[PDB]
Amino acid sequence: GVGRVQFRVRAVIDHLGMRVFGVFLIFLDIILMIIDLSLPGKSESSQSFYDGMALALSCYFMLDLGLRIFAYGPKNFFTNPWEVADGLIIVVTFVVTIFYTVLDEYVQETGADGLGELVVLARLLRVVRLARIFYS
Amino acid sequence: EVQLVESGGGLVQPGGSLRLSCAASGFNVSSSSIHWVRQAPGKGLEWVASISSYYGYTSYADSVKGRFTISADTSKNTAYLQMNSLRAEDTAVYYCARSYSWSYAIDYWGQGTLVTVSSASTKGPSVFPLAPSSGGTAALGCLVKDYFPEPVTVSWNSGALTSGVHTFPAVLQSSGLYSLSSVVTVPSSSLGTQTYICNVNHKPSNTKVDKKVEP
Amino acid sequence: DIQMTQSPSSLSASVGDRVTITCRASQSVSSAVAWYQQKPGKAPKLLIYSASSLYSGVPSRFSGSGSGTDFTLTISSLQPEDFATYYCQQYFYWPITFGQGTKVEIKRTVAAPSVFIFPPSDEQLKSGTASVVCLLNNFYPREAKVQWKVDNALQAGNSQESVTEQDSKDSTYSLSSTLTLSKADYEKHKVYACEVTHQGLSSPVTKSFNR
Ligand SMILES: CCCCCCCCCCCC[N+](C)(C)[O-]
Ligand SMILES: CCCCCCCCCCCC[N+](C)(C)[O-]
Ligand SMILES: CCCCCCCCCCCC[N+](C)(C)[O-]
Ligand SMILES: [Cl-]
Repeated sequence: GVGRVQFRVRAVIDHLGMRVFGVFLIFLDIILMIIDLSLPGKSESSQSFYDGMALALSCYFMLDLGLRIFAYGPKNFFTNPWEVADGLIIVVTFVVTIFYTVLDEYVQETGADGLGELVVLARLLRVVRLARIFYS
Repeated sequence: EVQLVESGGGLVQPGGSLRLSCAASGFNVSSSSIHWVRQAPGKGLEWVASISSYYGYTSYADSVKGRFTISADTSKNTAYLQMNSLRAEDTAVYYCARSYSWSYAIDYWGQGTLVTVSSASTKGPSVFPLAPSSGGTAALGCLVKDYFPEPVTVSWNSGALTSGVHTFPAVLQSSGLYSLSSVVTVPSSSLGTQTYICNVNHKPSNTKVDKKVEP
Repeated sequence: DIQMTQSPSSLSASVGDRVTITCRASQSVSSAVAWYQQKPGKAPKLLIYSASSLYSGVPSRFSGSGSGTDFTLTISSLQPEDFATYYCQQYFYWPITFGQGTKVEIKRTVAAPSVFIFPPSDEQLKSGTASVVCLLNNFYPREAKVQWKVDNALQAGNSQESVTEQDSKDSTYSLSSTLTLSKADYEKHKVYACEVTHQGLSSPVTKSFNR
């Protein structure tokens, strides 16, 4: 009753195949970003496509996170800094990406300033992600 | 306590050079963005340059690229605009301004410094009285005539008299020299009793004239 | 090279009126638009940042909104100190660009000018030139016509006008017209007059002097 499924999810989440394919998605996400930043004068149609692919990935990491929080339970997952870090990072990156790609008409209602720097911040956090993996 | 005090503007010949400076108080130039924005007389605003020292990041408008250079001395908390190969079209009020960083809105501007690019020579003004005619409200003033370049300041009674004062925008003329009037309305009963002096200051020519205006 | 197309280029409205200024960005800039108020001879001041956030200490009468690439500054209760030029600005792309500005004039009740004429001083006459000044003081609206006459001959081509900006308390203007003559032409004539036409004057007023 709960702790059971919370066990099957980990029996998948833990696995090397999903530990690695999630690592492969991180490289993919960065590669994407480089291409996106290197193509001169791409149309809005093309931009929507690269924005779509960044959001797709960002959403995946959001689910992965919502299970590693569900698979060890909130209380237990929260304690490890090397995990809360990674999760915070995932969220921040997702919020930036969601507004960039989907909710931009409504960005003024956040009252946020320094949009350009928040975007740059979010791109760097995707690289910082691997700087946690490197210790493992 | 935020302040931006700019200096270094003035008359310069086409091809010549000028260095403006912006003294910052109340925040660190080293971690903020500094901007220069210019305004040609009777025109809009044109961004000229930016430095965000924290990123080793400067940026320029194409209209000044190669000729202007922006920089900062973090120890003096001061920014600089080096301006070379100046042209007629570079004539403007140059404002220093700051934002929290490069992707943030500019939130404070200094009062700016006027840059005049011209081959014409500096010339001090002649000052002439506009004497009052013969309760009651009288008008009197002074006419500040034949000067270059802008701009002249006029005060009345060393600044003590401000109420009823209108100092008019300079007009150009055919000579290529400016001319203006400053007028004040006073109680006609004060004439003969109260002394009225216009204090004219034309910095470019180091001219300082005080004119007693009387019936 | 983002173009900010701002309209109207100028407007005139009464105290208490709702005023709207529109800016259209040539392409999307997210919410990186700021609005600035520049009063005459002063540096601009920030009113609104991020399209719709009010900058600290600015009166709430100023609000910003946007829809897509369309940006609106609204002054919802025009105050007489609101006479100024307003500029939108995008700061999302390099280079930062401004709209051409909107000149806001405060509409008040008609006030006729007080008219004063000043003969040239003797001091100036030693220089060989004679400036004759006509002063129109504290009137509204801004439109006014000054006509110089010298012994009833109507002068053309030898005068220059200058107008102050709108006062910030009483919202009026003042105007100065200078007639310029050689000393020789000045001393060939007796009657010097300026005739002022203005809405607040039921018929044109003349001030004159002799010599
Ligand atoms: C909580 C605020 C999150 C905002 C994150 C920054 C999003 C800025 C993206 C704007 C993109 C504008 N444009 C034209 C490229 O679509
Ligand atoms: C994302 C961090 C920035 C926080 C901005 C302030 C949050 C409150 C959002 C409501 C803002 C209201 N308004 C009218 C300025 O948009
Ligand atoms: C050189 C590293 C900077 C990467 C950008 C970090 C996100 C920008 C956050 C705003 C901070 C502005 N600053 C530098 C004045 O602190
Ligand atoms: Cl208010």
